[PDB]
Parts: sequence; C-alpha cells; structure tokens
Amino acid sequence: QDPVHFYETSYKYQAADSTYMHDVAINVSIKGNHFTSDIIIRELVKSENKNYYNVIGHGDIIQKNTHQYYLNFDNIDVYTGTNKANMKPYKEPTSISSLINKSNNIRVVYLSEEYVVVEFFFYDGQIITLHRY
Amino acid sequence: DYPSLSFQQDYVYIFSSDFQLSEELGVALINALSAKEIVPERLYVMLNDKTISFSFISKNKKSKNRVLSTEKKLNYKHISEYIVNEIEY
Ligand SMILES: C[C@H](CCC(=O)O)[C@H]1CC[C@H]2[C@@H]3[C@H](O)C[C@@H]4C[C@H](O)CC[C@]4(C)[C@H]3CC[C@]12C
Ligand SMILES: [Ca+2]
Repeated sequence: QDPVHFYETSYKYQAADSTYMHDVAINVSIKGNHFTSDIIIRELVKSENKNYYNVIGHGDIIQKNTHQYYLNFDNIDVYTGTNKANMKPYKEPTSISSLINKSNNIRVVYLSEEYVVVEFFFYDGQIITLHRY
Repeated sequence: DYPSLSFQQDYVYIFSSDFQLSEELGVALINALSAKEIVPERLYVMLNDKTISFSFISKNKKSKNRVLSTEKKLNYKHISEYIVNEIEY
C-alpha cells in the first residue's frame, strides 16, 4: 500500500581551510521502509567547477518513533568526473565504503506536510530542511 | 547522539550541548537579524565539535542550508556573523 514520498534539498559546505566549497544536492525517495537516494556534489576549488561527484545509495529506513529513524544502506556507489555528462565509476574510499556498516541516525526535529527538519549523519552531525514532493 | 534543543526564542532554534553558548548565539542572532530587517519563518542552528550548520526557512522558498567546517573553535560572534552573511548573500 505504501506510496512513494519524495524529498529534496541542497546545501553549501565551506571547508575548514576555506580552499574549496561544495554545493550539494540531496534527493531521497521513500516507499514503506525502503529508500533510494541520489546526491550530487559540485566542487568549487577556485571559484570554478573543477570536480563533480555522484553518490547513489539505497537500503532500508527503519522507524523507531515518528521522530527517530535510521538508514541501513545495502550499497553506495560513487561516480566522478570533471563534466556531468561523462561521469566514471570511482573506487569508494574505505571511510565512505564503511557508511554501510553503521545504522545512520536521522532525528526529526520538525515535521510538516511540506517539509521536514532533521539532524542527520553527514559530517557526523548536520541540521537541514528537506522539502516534500 | 546529536545535541538537543538548547535555546529557543521566536524563530530561532539552537541545537548544542553548550547551554551558555546557545543563549549567547541565540540573542546575538536575533539582534543581528533585526538589524538587517531579516525575519526567517524558522532558523535552525546546530553546533558540533568540528562543524556548524544552519537551515534558514522562508515561506514558499527553498530553505538556505549551510555547513561550515571549523578546526579552530569559533566564538558566538563569529558564528552569528557567519550565519547572517550566508543568509544575506
Ligand atoms: C569520495 C569523494 C572523494 C573523496 C576523496 O577521495 O578525496 C567524496 C567527495 C565529497 C564526498 C561527499 C560529501 O562530502 C558529502 C557527504 C558527506 C557525508 O559525511 C558522507 C557522504 C557524502 C555524500 C560524501 C561522500 C564521499 C564524497 C563523494
Ligand atoms: Ca558500492
């Protein structure tokens, strides 16, 4: 019976040494306790787009309460390239490869029909708003 | 766990384990945004060990979401100034 729900947002990241910034688009779709997600990262390292990353992930989303969820990835794939039109597979670094071995915590701090605000596991802790569609 | 809600006033929601820092930053944010005549629908801020993040929510617009990595710890003034500049720009 589970209908598909769509979520989307973006954020910008400023590195500690401020030598680069990331513009990160997040798309996630949920059906029952299943999810698939696409994340696109545009790396600006000279005020100039010089790298792109595409991260695809899917797995289960488990509900502890109406405000507490966890993501159990079955697989995460990464692609890279200096042009979005010609992306190539990229060998997962063991750090990112190991996000599959951690139930990744998602805490809802505000829930609405048009958007949701969560604390989640990027950077070991990030607050973000996701828009519903 | 993630930090819980440690300061809340008007449109501001601060998530940090430092209650004193949370209030200092919350008051500084409210004063700085009023000085800019900027009123969010809601403004969520999360302070972590090596990162700050925030979500500026405005009615019928995409949220403005930001993350700042910090190796040096930033004081409440610099955090407030960062958020206020990112929301403006
Ligand atoms: C693997 C590449 C390249 C890293 C490198 O080897 O230099 C990373 C560059 C940007 C990262 C992503 C980016 O920082 C945003 C996310 C952050 C989060 O902590 C992990 C997943 C992320 C989605 C993450 C996954 C790994 C990449 C895609
Ligand atoms: Ca993989």
